[PDB]
Amino acid sequence: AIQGIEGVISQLQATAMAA
Amino acid sequence: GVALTLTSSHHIPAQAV
Amino acid sequence: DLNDAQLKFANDVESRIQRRIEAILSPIVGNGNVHAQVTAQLDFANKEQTEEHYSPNGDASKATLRSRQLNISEQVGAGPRSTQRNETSNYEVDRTIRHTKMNVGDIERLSVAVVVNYKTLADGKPLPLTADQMKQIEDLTREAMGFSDKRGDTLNVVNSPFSA
Amino acid sequence: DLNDAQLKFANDVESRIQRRIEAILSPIVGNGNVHAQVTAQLDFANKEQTEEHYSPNGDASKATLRSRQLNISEQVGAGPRSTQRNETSNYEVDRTIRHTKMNVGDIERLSVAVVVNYKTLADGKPLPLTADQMKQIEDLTREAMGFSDKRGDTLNVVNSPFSA
Amino acid sequence: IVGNGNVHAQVTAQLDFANKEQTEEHYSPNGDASKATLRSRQLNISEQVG
Repeated sequence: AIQGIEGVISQLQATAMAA
Repeated sequence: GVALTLTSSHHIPAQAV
Repeated sequence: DLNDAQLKFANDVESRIQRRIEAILSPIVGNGNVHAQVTAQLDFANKEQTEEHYSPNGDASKATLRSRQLNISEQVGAGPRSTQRNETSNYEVDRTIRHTKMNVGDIERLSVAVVVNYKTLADGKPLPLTADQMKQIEDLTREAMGFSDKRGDTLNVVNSPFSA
Repeated sequence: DLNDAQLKFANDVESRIQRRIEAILSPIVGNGNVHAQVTAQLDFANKEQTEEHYSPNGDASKATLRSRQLNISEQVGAGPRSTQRNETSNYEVDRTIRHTKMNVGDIERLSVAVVVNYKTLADGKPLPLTADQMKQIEDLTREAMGFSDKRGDTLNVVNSPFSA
Repeated sequence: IVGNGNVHAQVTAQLDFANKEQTEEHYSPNGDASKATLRSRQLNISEQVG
C-alpha cells in the first residue's frame, strides 16, 4: 500500500534512531 | 542446514534434497 | 444548483480565453476590427486513480535476490549420464504506487471562432488582408488559446468585411 | 468556489510571466512597442507517490551476504564420476524508499504570444526589424518565460506595425 | 459579418441526467518473459541420459 510504504520508511527511521 | 530466507508470502521456502 | 455553478465556471473560462485572444489581436488588426468567441468542453467528473508499477526482473543482471538455493548433481557413468539442477530463487522487486485525484473543472476540448475585418485605406476601399497576415493571426490565436492536439482543439479564423 | 481560486492563481501566474517578458523587452524595443500575453496550463491534481528501488545483486562482486552454506562432494571412481554441489545463500540488499507529494498548482505547458511594433524613424517610415533582432527577442522571451522542452512550451513572436 | 437581425439561430440539447458510477481495473500483461515481474521461482531440471 502507499500507506504501507509510508510505514516501512517510518520503521526505517525508527531503526536509524535506535542505532 | 540454512533454510533460505522468506521475505513475504509468495517467496518459496528452501527445498531440501 | 451545482449545474449553474459549473456553467458560470465555463462562462468565465471562455470569457478569459476570449479576452486573451483579443488582447494580442488588437494592436495589429485594430480595436473592433477583431471579434472572437470561445466555447469550452469541461470536465466535471470526479475521478480517482491508483497506479502500481513493477520493474521487470527477468534478466539476471537487474534481478535483486534475497535467498537462492542451487542444488547441482552430475553422476557421469553420452553414456549413463545423470544431470539434476534444482534452483529456487526469492526476489525483491521495485515498486511504485501513484495515487492521483484529477481536478474537477479541467478543459477537455476547446474550439474557438475568430473573425477579422477588412482594411479600409484613406480612400475607404475595404482591402482584404494577405495570406502571411492571416497565418500570423492563426499562430497568435493558437498561442493565446493554448492550442493542443491531444485535447482535440479546433481553430477557425476567417476574413470578412464587418457590417455597418 | 475552489475553481475560482484556481483560476485567479492561473491569472496571477500569467500576468507575472507577461510582466517579466515586458520588463526585458521594453528597454530595447521601447515602451508600448511590445505587447505579450501568456496562457498557462496548470496542475491542480493531488498526486501521492511512493517509490521503492532495489540495487541488483546478481554479480558476486557486489552481492552482500549474511549466511552461506556450500556443500561440495566429488566421488571419483570420465568414469563413474559423481559431482554434487548444494549451495544456499541469504543476501542483504540495498533499499531506497522515496515518498513524494507533488505540489498543487504546478505548470504543465506554457504557450506565449508576443507581438512587436515596427521602427518609425525621424522621417516616420515604419521600417521593419531585422532577423538578428528578431532572434534576440525570441531568445529573451524564451529566457523570461522559462522555456522548456519537457513541458512542451511553444513561443511565437511576430513583427507587425501597430494600429493607431 | 451578416449584420444585426440578418441572422437567427435556435439550439436544442439532448442532455444527460442519469447518475453513473464506474470502477475500472486494468492488469498489464505479463506473458512475455522480458516484462514479467517475479517474486519466487522454482526450476527443477533433470536429464537422465542412458
